[PDB]
Amino acid sequence: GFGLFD
Amino acid sequence: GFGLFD
Amino acid sequence: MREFTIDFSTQQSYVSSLNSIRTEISTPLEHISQGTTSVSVINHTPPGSYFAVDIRGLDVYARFDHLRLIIEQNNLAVAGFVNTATNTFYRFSDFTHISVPGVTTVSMTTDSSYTTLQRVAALERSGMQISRHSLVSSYLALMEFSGNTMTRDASRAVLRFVTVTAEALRFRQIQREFRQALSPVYTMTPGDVDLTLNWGRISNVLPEYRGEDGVRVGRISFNNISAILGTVAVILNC
Amino acid sequence: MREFTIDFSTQQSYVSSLNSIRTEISTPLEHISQGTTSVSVINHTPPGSYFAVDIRGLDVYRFDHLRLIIEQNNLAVAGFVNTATNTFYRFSDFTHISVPGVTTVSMTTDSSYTTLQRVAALERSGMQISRHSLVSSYLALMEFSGNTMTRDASRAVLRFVTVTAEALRFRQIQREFRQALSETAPVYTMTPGDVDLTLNWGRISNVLPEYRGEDGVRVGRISFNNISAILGTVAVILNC
Ligand SMILES: [Cl-]
Ligand SMILES: [Cl-]
Ligand SMILES: [Cl-]
Repeated sequence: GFGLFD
Repeated sequence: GFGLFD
Repeated sequence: MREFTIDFSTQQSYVSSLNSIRTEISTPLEHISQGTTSVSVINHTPPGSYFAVDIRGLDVYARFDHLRLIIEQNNLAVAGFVNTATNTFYRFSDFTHISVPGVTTVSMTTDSSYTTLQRVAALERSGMQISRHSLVSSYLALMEFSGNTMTRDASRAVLRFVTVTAEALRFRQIQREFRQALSPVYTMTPGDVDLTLNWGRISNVLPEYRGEDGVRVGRISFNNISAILGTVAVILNC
Repeated sequence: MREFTIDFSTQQSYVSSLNSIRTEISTPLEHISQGTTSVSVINHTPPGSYFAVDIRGLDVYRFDHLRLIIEQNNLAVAGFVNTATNTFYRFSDFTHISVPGVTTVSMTTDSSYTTLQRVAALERSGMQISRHSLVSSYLALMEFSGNTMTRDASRAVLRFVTVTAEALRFRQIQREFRQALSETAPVYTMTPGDVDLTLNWGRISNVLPEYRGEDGVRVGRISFNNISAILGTVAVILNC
């Protein structure tokens, strides 16, 4: 699970 | 009185 | 020594490699966080502490798995690179305090600064292109390297690997702009270059950030916390 | 608030001005010292702390209305005060510097060398500084108004930051510049080596507290062969 800024 | 590197 | 892998197989494995490293070597700032994304401060270790970064996933298949970067933790500086096939640590002249056991250490006449590397590489970072293929080309140059004096192609290789490892660890902006290349060319912008040259000043200002107004460091302006989190991932511990 | 004078009347008054500031805001490193000369580390103050520097002695044989506001933790010039109009002109990257009892003009311009050299149309490498150009810089700053730096104001800032904050940090710059204060008024030309020092102060500050014993240290292209080379070059470092 990544973040929206990645 | 100053230092020798000044 | 502590050991991390950066896996270039896919965009996903690359981003998850960097996130895993960040979670282990840095601690989130409470006041600069949204969701699972934060700006983090490098954990303070004893002087001269370093970790190894093993490079994996550069192409298909066993292949291209003999490159290891040695990174000083407190400043994320690349101290040099290890050819694990020949067991040789090529160490920059400004890192003679980095001692790696069990390897042959070659003390190089060249320092690690961008000014030195760009001069020897005949390549300016602003406008430099980085693709998967140029990382494979860089890997091949570093594996073929020997001696104690940096060459043009070894200097180009260090410039590209430093960008996509240490500078990407520091700057989420660089990670996000480069990772498409692992799926296109990444072209380092003047803006990217300006970030890397102001990492210390940025690191000095962000821990004082409260609430959510702007932040200005020289020419670098952050209008909001989203602008900060979109740009900076890891800062120096002062 | 602390208050210091930097007196440009003579080489002697200028050097003693810089040494009094260093003794008050910093503490000598134990391992980088020889005689009374040392590399010193800036003493920790609360974030946002600043001190004032009053400029004097520009004319040996007047010009006493310029004050610089210096953030203490990083020796950065946050702006300049016209004491005649009681107005503080503050760079856009120093909105956390709050000075009571002055009118604060928040400027659109930041303090970086890239910005200042653009507006000034002047490169620091090869920049000349003489006594007459510090008097000229004083007058540009006393004439300044509004919230956007001009060419003349930016040249003045580049010159005053060099001979105050950068000379405070770097004994090399103090020593090379003080000649310009003598009775024939020679010109100080800033060298590429001077500029490189100022661009590497942070990194230099990070390595020197670890220096032990004798012999060399290298930070990028900056190479010190021995403690005398260090002392001849660096006077004050960040506290990290
Ligand atoms: Cl592999
Ligand atoms: Cl910086
Ligand atoms: Cl050395």
